Amino acid sequence: IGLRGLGRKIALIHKKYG
Repeated sequence: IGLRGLGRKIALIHKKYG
């Protein structure tokens, strides 16, 4: 529906802010 918010599946980018 949009973004994973915390970078869930996007966990490689997750470390940017989460």
